[PDB]
Amino acid sequence: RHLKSGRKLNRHSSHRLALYRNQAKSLLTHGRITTTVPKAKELRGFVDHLIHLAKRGDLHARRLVLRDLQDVKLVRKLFDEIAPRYRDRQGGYTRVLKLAERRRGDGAPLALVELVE
Amino acid sequence: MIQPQTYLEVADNTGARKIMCIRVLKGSNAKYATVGDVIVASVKEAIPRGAVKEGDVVKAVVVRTKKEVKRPDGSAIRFDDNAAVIINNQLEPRGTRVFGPVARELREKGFMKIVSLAPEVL
Amino acid sequence: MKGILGVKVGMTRIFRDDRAVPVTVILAGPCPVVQRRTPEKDGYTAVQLGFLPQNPKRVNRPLKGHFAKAGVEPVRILREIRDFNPEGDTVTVEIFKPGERVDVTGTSKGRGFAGVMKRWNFAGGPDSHGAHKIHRHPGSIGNRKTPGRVYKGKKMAGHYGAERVTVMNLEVVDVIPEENLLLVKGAVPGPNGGLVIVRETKKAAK
Amino acid sequence: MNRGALIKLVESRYVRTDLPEFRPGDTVRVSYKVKEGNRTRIQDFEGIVIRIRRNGFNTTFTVRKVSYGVGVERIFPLHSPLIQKIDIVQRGRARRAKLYFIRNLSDREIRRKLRAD
Amino acid sequence: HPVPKKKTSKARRDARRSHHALTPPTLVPCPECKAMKPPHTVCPECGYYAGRKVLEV
RNA sequence: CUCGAUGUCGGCUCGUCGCAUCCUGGGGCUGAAGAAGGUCCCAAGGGUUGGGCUGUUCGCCCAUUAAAGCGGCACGCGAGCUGGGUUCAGAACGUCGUGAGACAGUUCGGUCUCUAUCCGCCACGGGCGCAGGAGGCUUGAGGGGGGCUCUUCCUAGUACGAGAGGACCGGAAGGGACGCACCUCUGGUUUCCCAGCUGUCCCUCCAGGGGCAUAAGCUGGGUAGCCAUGUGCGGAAGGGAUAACCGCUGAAAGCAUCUAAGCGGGAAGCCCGCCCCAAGAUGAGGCCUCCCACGGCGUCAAGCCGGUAAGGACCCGGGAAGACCACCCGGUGGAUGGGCCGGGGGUGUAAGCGCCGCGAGGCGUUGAGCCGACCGGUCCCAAUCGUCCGAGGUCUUGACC
Ligand SMILES: Nc1nc2c(ncn2[C@@H]2O[C@H](COP(=O)(O)OP(=O)(O)CP(=O)(O)O)[C@@H](O)[C@H]2O)c(=O)[nH]1
Repeated sequence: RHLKSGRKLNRHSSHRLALYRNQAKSLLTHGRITTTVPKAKELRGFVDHLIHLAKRGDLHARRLVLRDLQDVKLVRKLFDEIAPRYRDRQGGYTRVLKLAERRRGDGAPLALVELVE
Repeated sequence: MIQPQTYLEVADNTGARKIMCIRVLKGSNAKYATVGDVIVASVKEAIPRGAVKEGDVVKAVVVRTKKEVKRPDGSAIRFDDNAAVIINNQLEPRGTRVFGPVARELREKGFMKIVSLAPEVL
Repeated sequence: MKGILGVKVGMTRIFRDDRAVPVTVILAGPCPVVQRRTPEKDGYTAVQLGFLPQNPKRVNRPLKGHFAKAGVEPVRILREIRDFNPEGDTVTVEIFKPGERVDVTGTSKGRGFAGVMKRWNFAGGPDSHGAHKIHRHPGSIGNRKTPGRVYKGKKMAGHYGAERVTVMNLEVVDVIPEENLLLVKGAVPGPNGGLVIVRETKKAAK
Repeated sequence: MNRGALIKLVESRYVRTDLPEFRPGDTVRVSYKVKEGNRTRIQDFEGIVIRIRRNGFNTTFTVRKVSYGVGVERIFPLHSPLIQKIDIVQRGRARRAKLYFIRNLSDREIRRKLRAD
Repeated sequence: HPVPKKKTSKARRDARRSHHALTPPTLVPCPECKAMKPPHTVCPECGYYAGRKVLEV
């Protein structure tokens, strides 16, 4: 049965996509954001592909990721605001990085991850 | 593909192109009225007249639906389940019957008659 | 009669007048990395390696163990007895002739930890007239004053994947002397794109 | 390298093109002759017509059950390269949507419906 | 339902609590300032390797 | 022993030993021609089917089968199920009772709990050690796994044979059951891969989308991984001791006898050969390479500190390996992940504008569009910086320098 496994995640696909997005969005907002270990890791993979279309740069692409984040402010905000800033590298526009501590009650190890300038 | 208890189809001198087999005639440990095999059964379905009756013969395996995988990587499946009824020796039951060609059968061989007999479309 | 290999992947092919399926064996060519002379290891034999994973990475020891009769710059190595080295370097570019029968083995893909369910046969218990365990669960384990307790060696739940093993006879099918590869129609014993070996024994009188 | 590589290779070796015949088309009932034979090497250019159903794709591939109303429903599935083949000529139309395994056919077909497509 | 029988002494209790045991926390010095830094991390001072982007306010 | 407590049936699931062995073979015997039976001694090796009805195991019956054994273990199994059962009250009658009530007559229902401590089994690790300190390859004493068998065909109807009837030698061929791996192929899955759809509140009306319509609303298909019903393979040879049973040479029984003497024949069984563990077999470690005999301390320095990156651990990052853990490859003098990209294989021609129809939508640019684990490119991003522990490697004897 289980072992050889790809795209590894938690909670529930709907919950997840939910987050991936919400977050992708908030980061887009702040360039850099704070959450937990893989929150970042995978969020990287994702907000990741998004910036990918951000770059894509075109009526269509736009149409798509918008499909996913829903809201102009950012829509354009990214697509033109920074999408250029990046359009030229080889992806990996994500910088996921391990902070100094762990949230309370538990010691959940966290970090900041952002668009890698 | 197979079955023990079975509502199978035929089309020889059938009472009805249908009988229920108990099991496989092979190596004492049935579990598969399989393609091109020979097994046991009684009638399930009716029979206008016909010397057939509501008895039980044994016979040979036609069609199946769940992989007719051949030696030459010849491949097929008919959305049909049926074989031909036998009289002792194997020697088939009826004068004719409604169905046709394809390796597996003849290949099992012992039944050439079935062989030339069910040829054309259907 | 032995080949050392990096097991590739399984795939289908054709032979005579019919298709059938094979597997991809690949082996650069191990070499006399170490010899047990008999007076050396009266369990006389040949140990070899067959590739090379980065040099900047390599313990001194390795470096000189090699030094020995000196050969190359790899890490894949192991041994087998009663097998002369009518060479001091081997490939299979002939080493292993096709239309021959072989025996072979390899690492065994790593399962999981499933009980009466996995591990052993018979899929668990039953399901319906009873569901305070729905479908399957652990068989029985001994008894009152028979041995007066719990048994000692019947199959058991869990870890049953991280191991190794082999397959008896199989066919040598075909030899590709260039890209040191061979198609053999095999039980892909253990993964693929990983490690395996072949040996040939069978005074089998049909 | 690896898999992709080497293997790609061996197969290319044996199958070569399955005999350049690249006429797939979704629909199209069509007809061919496989060597399929036995009894005194009666390898017969046997031709079956069949309404195109599905397929496997990579080295080993197969022009799937194309169902054929013989007088009962018989569906024919056949490996692609499979040297087994000689003639393979289309007749029917490569039409209809939803893609293959559209057994809709073999199943509730009904000649009429059939044509309905 | 299955409440043991007694307690093989503190003895046992230990046997266990014991193999248990509490190890210590990994650390070297700030690639930047000083103090303890666990492998990949920054902190309320140095906070970097290429852009503190952190500490002081 | 047990009434401060031992759950009784039937069945289930996992079974374990046993031989008066059922099928297996080895056999002497026949009223044994052949074939086939039947008559005992040897030998448990594997094997020792489905249903029917019956709460019944037994049983009788259907169909096969090589065959479809008897039984040991509280008639194994409730800390592992099941609970028709017989055995708490009901109510039923049939039956006794003057009736209260009753019948091991019966029939309808009838609240089976379980967070493992111990020794025990299944796994996986942390020690500390098999008197240098080390990286890696082995050999196994000894232990574990599997050893079946059909039917046909081969020599088959020359053995026997008046005739009716049937081959040891032996040789095939496939199959069933079953065990071990494994996806190419075959088919099964695929909670997001793609595609179609109603209802609905949202975006901004229009399309173009968006959450809810159960942890994916519906539907139709769908890799890769894992997985049968798909694929390879296996149960051998063959070597040596023998069971019953067959013989050689030979007396004591100055003729004879396999029989203490000495020799041979012989079983699918016993040791090996077959794979899988394995010196924590303190009775190994055997071999390879390599740092130095490491450096300071009260001689007995078998303690300290650096010693060696000799090496490895730590943290990081990756893994069909994986509960943790240990195993495994890697850390930028890299490709390790994710990213990106080329490509496979998926979906089934997008979004828009364009062309025919009042319209519904139809056709074009479109087999486009969009994509997760599959081959592999390229430091785009993140594997920075560091830290610590780790010889001067048991006792003993003999030998050389
Ligand atoms: N190899 C071989 N087999 C033979 C020969 N003649 C006969 N046979 C075999 O022996 C069997 C007897 O021969 P057949 O001639 O048939 O018997 P028949 O003589 O006709 C009958 P009956 O013996 O009663 O007179 C046959 O089945 C045949 O297969 C021969 O010359 N060579």
